[PDB]
Amino acid sequence: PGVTVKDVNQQEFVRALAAFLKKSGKLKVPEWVDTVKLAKHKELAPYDENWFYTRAASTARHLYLRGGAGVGSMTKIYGGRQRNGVMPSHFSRGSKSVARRVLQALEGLKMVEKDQDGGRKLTPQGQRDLDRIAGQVAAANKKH
Amino acid sequence: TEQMTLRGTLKGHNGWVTQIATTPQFPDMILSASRDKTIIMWKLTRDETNYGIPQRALRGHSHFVSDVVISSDGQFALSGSWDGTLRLWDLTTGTTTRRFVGHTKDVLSVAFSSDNRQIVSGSRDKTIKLWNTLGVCKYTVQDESHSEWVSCVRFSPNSSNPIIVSCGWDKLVKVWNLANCKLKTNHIGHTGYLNTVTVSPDGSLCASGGKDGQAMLWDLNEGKHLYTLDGGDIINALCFSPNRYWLCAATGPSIKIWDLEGKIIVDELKQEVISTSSKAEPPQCTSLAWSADGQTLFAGYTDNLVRVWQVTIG
Amino acid sequence: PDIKLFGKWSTDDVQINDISLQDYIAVKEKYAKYLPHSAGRYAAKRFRKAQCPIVERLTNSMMMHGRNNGKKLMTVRIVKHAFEIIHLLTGENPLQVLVNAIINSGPREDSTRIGRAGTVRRQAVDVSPLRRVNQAIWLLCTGAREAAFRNIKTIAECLADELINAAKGSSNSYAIKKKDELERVAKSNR
Amino acid sequence: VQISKKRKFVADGIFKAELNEFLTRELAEDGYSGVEVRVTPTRTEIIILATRTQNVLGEKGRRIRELTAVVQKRFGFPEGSVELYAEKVATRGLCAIAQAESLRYKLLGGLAVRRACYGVLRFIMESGAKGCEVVVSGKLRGQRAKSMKFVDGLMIHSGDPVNYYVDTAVRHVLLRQGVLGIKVKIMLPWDPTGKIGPKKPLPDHVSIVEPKDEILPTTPISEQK
Amino acid sequence: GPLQSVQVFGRKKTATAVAHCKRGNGLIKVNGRPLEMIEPRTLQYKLLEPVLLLGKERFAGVDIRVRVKGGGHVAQIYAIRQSISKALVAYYQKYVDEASKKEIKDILIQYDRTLLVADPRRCESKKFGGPGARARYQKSYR
Amino acid sequence: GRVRTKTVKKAARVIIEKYYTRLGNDFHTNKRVCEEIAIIPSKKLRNKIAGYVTHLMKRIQRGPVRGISIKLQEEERERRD
Amino acid sequence: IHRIRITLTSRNVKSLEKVCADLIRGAKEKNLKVKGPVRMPTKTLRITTRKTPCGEGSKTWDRFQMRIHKRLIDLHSPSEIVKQITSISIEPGVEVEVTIA
RNA sequence: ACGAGACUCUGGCAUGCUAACUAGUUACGCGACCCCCGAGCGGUCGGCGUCCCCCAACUUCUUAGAGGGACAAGUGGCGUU
RNA sequence: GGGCACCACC
Ligand SMILES: [Mg+2]
Ligand SMILES: [Mg+2]
Ligand SMILES: [Mg+2]
Ligand SMILES: [Mg+2]
Ligand SMILES: [Mg+2]
Ligand SMILES: [Mg+2]
Ligand SMILES: [Mg+2]
Ligand SMILES: [Mg+2]
Ligand SMILES: [Mg+2]
Repeated sequence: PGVTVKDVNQQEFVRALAAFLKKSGKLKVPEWVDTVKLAKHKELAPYDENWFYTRAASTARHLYLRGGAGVGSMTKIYGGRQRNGVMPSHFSRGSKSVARRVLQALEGLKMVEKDQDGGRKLTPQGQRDLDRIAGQVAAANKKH
Repeated sequence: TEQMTLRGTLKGHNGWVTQIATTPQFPDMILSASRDKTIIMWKLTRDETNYGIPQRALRGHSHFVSDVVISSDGQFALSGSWDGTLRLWDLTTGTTTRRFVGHTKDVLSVAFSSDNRQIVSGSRDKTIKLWNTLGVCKYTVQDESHSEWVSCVRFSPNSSNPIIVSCGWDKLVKVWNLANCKLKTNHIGHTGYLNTVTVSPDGSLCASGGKDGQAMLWDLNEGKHLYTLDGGDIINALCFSPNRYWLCAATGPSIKIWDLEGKIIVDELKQEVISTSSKAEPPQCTSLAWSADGQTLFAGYTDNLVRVWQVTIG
Repeated sequence: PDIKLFGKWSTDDVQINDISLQDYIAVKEKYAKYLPHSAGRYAAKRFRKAQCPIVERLTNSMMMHGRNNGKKLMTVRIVKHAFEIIHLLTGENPLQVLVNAIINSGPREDSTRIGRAGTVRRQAVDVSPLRRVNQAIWLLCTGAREAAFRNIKTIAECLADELINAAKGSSNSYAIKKKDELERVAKSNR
Repeated sequence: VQISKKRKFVADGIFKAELNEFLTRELAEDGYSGVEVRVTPTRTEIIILATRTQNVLGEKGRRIRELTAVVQKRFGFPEGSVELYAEKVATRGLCAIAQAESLRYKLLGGLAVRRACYGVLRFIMESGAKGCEVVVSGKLRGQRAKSMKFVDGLMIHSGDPVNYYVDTAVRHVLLRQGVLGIKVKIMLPWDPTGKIGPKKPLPDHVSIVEPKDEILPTTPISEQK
Repeated sequence: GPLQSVQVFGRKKTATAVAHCKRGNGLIKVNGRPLEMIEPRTLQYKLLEPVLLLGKERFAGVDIRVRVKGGGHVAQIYAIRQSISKALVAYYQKYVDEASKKEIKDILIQYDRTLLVADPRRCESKKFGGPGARARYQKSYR
Repeated sequence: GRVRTKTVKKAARVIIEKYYTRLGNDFHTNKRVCEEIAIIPSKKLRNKIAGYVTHLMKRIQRGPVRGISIKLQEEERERRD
Repeated sequence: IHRIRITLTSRNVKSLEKVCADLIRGAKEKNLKVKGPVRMPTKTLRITTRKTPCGEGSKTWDRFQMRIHKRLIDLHSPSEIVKQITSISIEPGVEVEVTIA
């Protein structure tokens, strides 16, 4: 009876993992987090000031599900639609300097490591942490 | 003085029932081939609601299934189809154990030997092929077997020299000698194409029929024409009673029983009550088989049904 | 087992009081489904849409205008919320409310036009039951749509109010007014 | 390096098209019919189909020895990989290109349009074709242009069988007062072999065989042999 | 304990879902995730319909794992339903009697025929002169 | 519409005239005989011809047809008349 | 003994399949081990153009299409036998490439 | 007789055939993680072997060849039947 | 006076 990541709801898992990363306090946060927007198709900066932890949690979860993703892959993952005035909308990618710093910060926690083929993947410690978080989420969901 | 009464009906098919096979080893099971590309194994309950229910469906044929025959021990089954291939199935698991390839047209008839070591098959390719169990065509016959399609091929279950009898759409009944595979006898008496040929359990008499509607009885060991019995429109199936010395012919709307000693009709089997449906043609009787017990006839019809007739003695 | 719409609204207690419309409203046992979403081919043949469940017909007719074409998940959610609101407001089965609203909203006598492009003259005719159901659904959806526009009020609340008023027979609803005016003009064109 | 398969096939097609155009312009006078390129890793062979090979060969083979030179100069592949051959067409009456050239040169010599067109039509029909059509368009008589049409036999227009049952040729001839246009269509006969016609029949032609004589049976006879 | 299993597929416009059904205890998963975690959850009942119609008793002896690919979200859900139903029917046909298969097939077909028979509809090609297959560009006079 | 062009009707009538003995009321046996005797370069055309042959055979069994006449039918009508 | 791959590229399928069958039969007559022929996905080149040489009339378009078919055959054998069987294989319209991996 | 139809390409069906490390599935080994209250013939894995000395089978899913399949054929009405 | 067509209407 062991809970894995795929068993629980993904949004609640992301919330719980972001809370765990914030409470840990060992994550490295850039200085410009409060003055930048996450992509060129965004109009405003993110509403949540603790958005870096949420993005790090999402990146860790994605590396859990599909390993070997680089900066370009993460940039494509978080890209979205761009509306440009009186012209038709088009797909647009995210900011590379945010994805790169999220990956570097996760590597600083010994949760993400360089992949032999290329890109980054999860360490056994990161997988253990994610499975523990999934178990906590499942227990909280069942108890209430 | 026996009356044949309809006992029940088996409904599992979606197409014309084409052949019915029985076996002495297992009286409680029947095997029926049909035009829905499926061979149904029927388990007989003899209950109130249903005389029998389907047990397993053998489905590996892409086209219609024409003929089906069980082995001596009732453990394997053989089948020919319109896709040009023969299939050998294990009845225990219902899985195809062997496939016979080599015919370029529809395989109309297939027959097992008396020892289950030789297999014969006639095709619309005007070709008769002889195979072994492993699936290798040991001998094909292009020696002027027939100028037209080969309808039925059967073995002779007699202690004497093994014989294979075939009927053609060229109005001919040919008799070939086994283990040498040479033409031994020709029979030219019919006016029209032939459908079925059968052999008596003694191995002495054979019956042939077709569109002309006359069942002609020939002598196998001597090689002469013996008798001719008039019947209905088209003779689809001919069978011999294993223990009663009878000849049962399957005509379109009805089934006729002849006593070979008296040449007198014993019974005619047909039923339809609805007056509105009289305009439409009654379903034809395609296939015919005797249970080894000798008391039940199984008749397969165009109506996608299998009807059982029970003998009542008086 | 028992099949309840959205898992909580049963169909056994619902009954249709109009003999004419019994054959064209599909709410009963063999038409009981869990969701108003089946991806069926009901437009392939004539009269086949009488076999489509009436909740799914409302859902199909709620995907207007062109800015809402094809968005059927949002429409299913809207119908679900509207049924919840109807149950809270009235206290009865929202399927019965929908059936009553459709029965009351369908015009019974119409007027057919013979018009030279400017001037038009008309003659009173009867309406088949299928057209009654179609026009009732169209009127209800149009009323809810016009109520929700440029107003701080959810589309589900407006749909619930329209359905409740139509089932009650009140003239506060768009469909009742439209039916009354159509029947008045038909009466005057006899 | 190497190029992709798409580019390779398009390049082969373009080379064949340019070779055909050059050979047409060079050998129109000799009844040039077609060109067939067979590519072998040893040498690339080119077969020239024309009505008469004597003019293509020239005296002592000079002219053909010239052509295989310029081709090598044009497309640039190395010497010794080029070899041209001349083969006469099996039946010249069933080729629309050769008939169009023949009509063009008859008109160029000053013959009457009607006489030459009827002669070409008669030759095509005598060769064994199902049918033929010849259209000549231009300033045949006067300042106003018109079109003359000569048809004979059968002819199909629509469908897929037009692709392999009809042979078409369009040509231009420059006369003193301007250009005339020539169109020739020939409908090939059905041939079980692929020599002078399509192998497959027309889709809607059904040939029902005559049944053979059968002896009426009278008495059951058993024959043993 | 013989190794008895069946793999059956189901299709929607471009979506294909293949279900592997073997002897087991009652596990049913899609891409490794439970049935209740598949999105969108608006159409969750469409995914639970075969289980609700047949009950957990008939699924209590098999493990089913589905792999989905292609199409959109709704098409993938409708493919998963059909794959589950057809896989259960094919398993009952081979490793149980024909009567149970007949009962299950009748129950499934009465509720919805698309649980066992695929929908042939596919997108129609665009023709030049208009935005799509049927629509044409706006014509003008004078 | 499902009207048959004169090609199918002519081919079916000629087949019934020449091979009345070999035909019957079964579409599949008829379509197997047609490819045996006739040369149809299309599968759809052969199916159409066989499907009209079956309809014509049923009509003949019901009674005389305005068009083709079978030698056996003529000889039988001689005995009838 | 080499692992040798034969790649066949053609524009029509009848000639390509005839050549593939000839190669398979020839190789198997020498009691050799053959894998394939494995058929790659067909390639479809498309060119859509306007019919009119000018810009007048209804806007009508021609859709020209070219299809390329590709086959693979694997053989465990020495070079000499492969060339023996390949020499016959020369066919008009089929490009045959022999490589040693 | 031409045109229309027929014809060619295309989209739907095949657990039947042919055969694939430039497509996969399943199974079996190795490994990572979770549950020591059920630790297991347990769950997740787009993590690594299984063709190339020897270390698995098979085409359901993917590709593309050969064939099948539908004809207003079956039933009931309406039609000059 | 009839027949047809969402480049006609309903
Ligand atoms: Mg995105
Ligand atoms: Mg904008
Ligand atoms: Mg509002
Ligand atoms: Mg034509
Ligand atoms: Mg046409
Ligand atoms: Mg589209
Ligand atoms: Mg569109
Ligand atoms: Mg396959
Ligand atoms: Mg309008």
